[PDB]
Amino acid sequence: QIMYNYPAM
Amino acid sequence: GSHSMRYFSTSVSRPGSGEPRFIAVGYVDDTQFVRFDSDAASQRMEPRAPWIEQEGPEYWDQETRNVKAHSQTDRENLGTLRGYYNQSEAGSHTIQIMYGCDVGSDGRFLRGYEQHAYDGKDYIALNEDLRSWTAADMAAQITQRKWEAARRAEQLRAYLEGTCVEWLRRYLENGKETLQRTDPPKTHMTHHPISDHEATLRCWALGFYPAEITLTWQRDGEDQTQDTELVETRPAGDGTFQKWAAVVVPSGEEQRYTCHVQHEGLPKPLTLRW
Amino acid sequence: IQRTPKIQVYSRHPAENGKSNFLNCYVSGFHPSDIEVDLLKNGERIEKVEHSDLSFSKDWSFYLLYYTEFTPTEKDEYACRVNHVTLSQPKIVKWDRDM
Repeated sequence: QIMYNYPAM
Repeated sequence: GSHSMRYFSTSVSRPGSGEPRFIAVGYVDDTQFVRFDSDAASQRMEPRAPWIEQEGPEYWDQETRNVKAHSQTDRENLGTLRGYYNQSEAGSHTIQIMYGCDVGSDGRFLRGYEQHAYDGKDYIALNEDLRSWTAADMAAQITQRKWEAARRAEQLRAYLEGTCVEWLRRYLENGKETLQRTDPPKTHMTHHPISDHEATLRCWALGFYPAEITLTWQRDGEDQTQDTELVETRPAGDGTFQKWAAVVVPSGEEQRYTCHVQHEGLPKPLTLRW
Repeated sequence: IQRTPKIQVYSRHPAENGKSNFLNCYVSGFHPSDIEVDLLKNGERIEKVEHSDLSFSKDWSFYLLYYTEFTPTEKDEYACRVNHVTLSQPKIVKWDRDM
């Protein structure tokens, strides 16, 4: 299962 | 029998009117099980191993929803990094991410990972302690400070030690018939005269899983590395892997040169000669 | 920074004239990701060629497997053709049943 969100850089 | 889960994604900007191409894949050990391609017609996360198709619409709805959000975040991050680096809109640039977890044979957390690259070079990564970051340059330290203020390491550590481990356990059980198999290499030697004084020996390993393998040559009992060639381990296309190792030897002296094969599917390493 | 593809062309199973098999071109180590990969039969592109989903190695370089079903024969010559921004002309590697 993938992570919920990717981070803003 | 430790195991891993890894997710990979690549976002590539397409200068002009277009949106970026986003491709994500997931793997359990050396076996791919999901993909997403923003260019594809489905706009859904798709199965790529038989043992994941049993998950219900709720599994697929959430994966699709979150992978689309991931693509949109990377689209925004391509613009952010372009700004940090004072880059034009005219060029194509690439953001890559790898993340996931390792577990032991008891299914308990061993290690977690999250690494980011820009244009094929390190940008920022989570350290082994899952509590600190390594930034490659000052741009990446702008990102680092944002993630420090947001307590991202703690939130990401919860995913890597929690969700990632538990779902890896679920996949390993649902796919145990194939994921918890070891296929030992089938080995053979080939031989090619080159000249009145030289010959090539090539040691083959075929049909093995997982992909990790070691091929080494010994001349009269010590490791032989001069005049050797080792190809990258390569997929056979059926879920197994292949590798070969070659050495150039004086013609007629092939009996001196032994290939040694180490693989986790072998009770003991194999040795072979022409 | 750009990285030139590495190429291996090979069959799935040991080749036997007249027996069905798969022909593989594995190309790795390249950056950026846009690439052209084809399998050739007697110098002509094979139409029904599939490929794996883009992924990458620890050093961030990309890899892909391109593959097709084929039945090797005495008279048929196979090759893999790769084009990439790093290449001044397409690279053509001939299939050698012992490589």
